[PDB]
Amino acid sequence: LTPTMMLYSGRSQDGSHLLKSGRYLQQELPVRIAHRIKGFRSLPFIIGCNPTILHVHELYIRAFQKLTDFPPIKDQADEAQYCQLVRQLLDDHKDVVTLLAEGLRESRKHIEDEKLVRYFLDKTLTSRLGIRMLATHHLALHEDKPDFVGIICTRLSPKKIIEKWVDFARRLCEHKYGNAPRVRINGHVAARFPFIPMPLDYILPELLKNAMRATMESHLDTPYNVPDVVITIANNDVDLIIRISDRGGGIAHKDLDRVMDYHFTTAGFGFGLPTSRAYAEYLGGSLQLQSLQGIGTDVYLRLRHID
Amino acid sequence: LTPTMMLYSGRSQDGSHLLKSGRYLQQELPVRIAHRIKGFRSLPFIIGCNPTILHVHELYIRAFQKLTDFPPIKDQADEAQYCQLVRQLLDDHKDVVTLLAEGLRESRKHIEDEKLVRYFLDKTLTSRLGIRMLATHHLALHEDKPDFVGIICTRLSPKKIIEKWVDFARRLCEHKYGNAPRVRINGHVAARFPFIPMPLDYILPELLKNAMRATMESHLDTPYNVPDVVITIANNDVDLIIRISDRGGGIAHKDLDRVMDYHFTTAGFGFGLPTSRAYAEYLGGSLQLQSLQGIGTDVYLRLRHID
Ligand SMILES: Nc1ncnc2c1ncn2[C@@H]1O[C@H](COP(=O)(O)OP(=O)(O)NP(=O)(O)O)[C@@H](O)[C@H]1O
Ligand SMILES: Nc1ncnc2c1ncn2[C@@H]1O[C@H](COP(=O)(O)OP(=O)(O)NP(=O)(O)O)[C@@H](O)[C@H]1O
Ligand SMILES: O=C(O)[C@@H](Cl)Cc1ccccc1
Ligand SMILES: O=C(O)[C@@H](Cl)Cc1ccccc1
Ligand SMILES: [K+]
Ligand SMILES: [K+]
Ligand SMILES: [Mg+2]
Ligand SMILES: [Mg+2]
Repeated sequence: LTPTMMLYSGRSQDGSHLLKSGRYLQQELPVRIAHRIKGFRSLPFIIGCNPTILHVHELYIRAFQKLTDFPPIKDQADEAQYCQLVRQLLDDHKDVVTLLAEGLRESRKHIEDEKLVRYFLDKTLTSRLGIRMLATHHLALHEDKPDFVGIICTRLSPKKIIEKWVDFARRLCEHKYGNAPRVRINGHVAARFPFIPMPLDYILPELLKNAMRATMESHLDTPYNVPDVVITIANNDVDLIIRISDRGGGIAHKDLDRVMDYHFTTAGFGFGLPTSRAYAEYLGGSLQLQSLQGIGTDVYLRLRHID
Repeated sequence: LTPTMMLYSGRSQDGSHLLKSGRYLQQELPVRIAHRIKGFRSLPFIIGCNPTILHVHELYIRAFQKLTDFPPIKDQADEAQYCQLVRQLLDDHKDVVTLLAEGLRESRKHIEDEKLVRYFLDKTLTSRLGIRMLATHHLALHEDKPDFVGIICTRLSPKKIIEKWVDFARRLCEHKYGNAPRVRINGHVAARFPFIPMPLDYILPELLKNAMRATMESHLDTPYNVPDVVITIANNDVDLIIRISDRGGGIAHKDLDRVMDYHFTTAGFGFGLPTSRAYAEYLGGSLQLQSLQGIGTDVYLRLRHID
């Protein structure tokens, strides 16, 4: 399970579990989308009038209409068509973070309660993650993948998923700078346990891109020889901790109280850190920074295990 | 300068700076000791009645009496005798932390506001540190040491002072376990800057003893081969950061919210962490912990530079 939301682990050769899951989504999705729409309705007028914000507001209204127009699921044929709707919505909404980032960029500067936008984005993006997790889990229940129950991996290796995003981040970095730091991984490198990959897929590349950028920009004279990024995995009975340590110079004292703000960037829209922290906390984890100004930064991602 | 307190850097071949410093102490010390006595008077009755607490309470009353009985300093002869008094008090009060630790151990368990004892100890021990710093600075103004203005070092090497306490902590550890982790020091190893050693002399051995203990107790099967403790020095224009990282297994989740409490220990009286944090914060710095349960702990000491 996740916040106020359960990921069904059920199984059935008759397929009765798919119907129960689908009926659950049918009950749950319209209510959560309605909460998002209320979020839009309460946005400060001048922000809500932004055409890009209006577009996203309308997307959610359409989603609500489609979800509520769909008849109650009674058989596999109904459930099958519901999945088509769910797939369409997942796709129609895939650029929502980007659209909100852009819609909010300028319009936020008007109102003076800066807490409002942070609150709306935390609430909106985490609810969205939860919705996409539930929806994707349902679809995945149809899949035949070993080591997976829906989107839940029954034996996830933290080292493997980290290496996947390391390779991705390294490619982006090389394309921009001509090279990328090597990454070393230490600690509980052989750990395997049940876990939902999706949050890691969102968070890890954000933290890795940050570490690599900082490392390259502080070693412009020696791009062919930069300090490794060092990742430590700690696996205990309560949580999984992933520490990502770089020698990229640290986060400056003058920037320290701003790096967690949406739209703050020293370079994207400056979303990597605030979104990653909102997601971690939404799931009962946390994201903490330790800056060693002049040396580097340690970032600690903590995510709870599955009970 | 330090909190509401200035360490005089003055100089004079006539020695007029010693008189000005001494008169400053004469003004300042009785007032601060009076505040400590008020602290004792406000302690919960049942704690204040403890014979060891009463003994310390009386020590401070005697100090106040001696300080206020001393006539106004007018010449070098007066100043010279005042230093004798200051030396006597520094010596008479050298075991105060220990006496308070013991006096408070049981008696604190009676009252239910646990915040009270923490507050009294933070306030009492930091004020005491400040007093001992001011007093020792004054005495040291008579000394002829190169690279020192009183207790202020004009070119302190963080690496050197760390190595001094490493050797000390390693000896204690070897005596208890038969071996000690090696310590590596990296980062700004060649840094030198004006700094007051005294807080580092209090804090560093406390953090090093913790790291070494944890390392030895988690490697009982291989005491002859344990993970190094790794210390990173970061020196910037705002602060000095010293990170002490061990592979001693971490601080358990169940203990995490208690390790900063006076008297909490899994083994002294459990004072190393709460005192070290109070001292750091008293000076405008901080002490932060990052636990990787199952792996180790990172401890970050931050102390502000001298303006
Ligand atoms: N490991 C790091 N070292 C140094 N600076 C960092 C580090 N991580 C983040 N920062 C700084 O923190 C700022 C904000 O980070 P972030 O929220 O991820 O947005 P961004 O990287 O600038 N753009 P985005 O692609 O949206 O994530 C960065 O722009 C940097 O100035
Ligand atoms: N680096 C560490 N790794 C694991 N546990 C630690 C570490 N540092 C502190 N602790 C734990 O934190 C507790 C409290 O620390 P502390 O305040 O320094 O008191 P103490 O070491 O037990 N006794 P004292 O000699 O008075 O300092 C310890 O007893 C340990 O259980
Ligand atoms: O904004 C999104 O990505 C989500 Cl909330 C769109 C969606 C709604 C309902 C079901 C699946 C996806
Ligand atoms: O408790 C202490 O160590 C200090 Cl406050 C005693 C003292 C008082 C005054 C001057 C010097 C030392
Ligand atoms: K940001
Ligand atoms: K303690
Ligand atoms: Mg980023
Ligand atoms: Mg200790």
